[PDB]
Amino acid sequence: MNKELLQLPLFESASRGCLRSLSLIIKTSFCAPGEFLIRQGDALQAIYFVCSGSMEVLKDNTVLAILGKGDLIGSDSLTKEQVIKTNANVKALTYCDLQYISLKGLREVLRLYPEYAQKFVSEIQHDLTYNLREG
Repeated sequence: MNKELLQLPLFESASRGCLRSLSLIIKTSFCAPGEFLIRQGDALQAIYFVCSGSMEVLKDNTVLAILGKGDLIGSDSLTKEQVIKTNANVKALTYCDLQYISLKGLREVLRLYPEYAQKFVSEIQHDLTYNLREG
């Protein structure tokens, strides 16, 4: 009993073959305490998942987003696939490990898996923790 990998049901619910697909384009992102991950207007191409630690986006003198372990970063509507840029600033409060991948990378691999893939864009909401919108 513990934090299962199904944080991303797309692959965890796929044959290791898909995970091998994602792995073909798997990306790893890490943040440190007070570490700045994004700066207002940054380009959003990948989505990240936090497994442990603490992070938040700072804007308007206040944290525009407050998330912790298991949280998710990125806007929803992965089916609309559009240009999105974080208008706020991202700063990891406490050392946290984050896993991310290029939306193009995940969809290609999943492309190999059309049923689970087409479902991925819609299945994401099952994990969507924090929706980051542009501007």
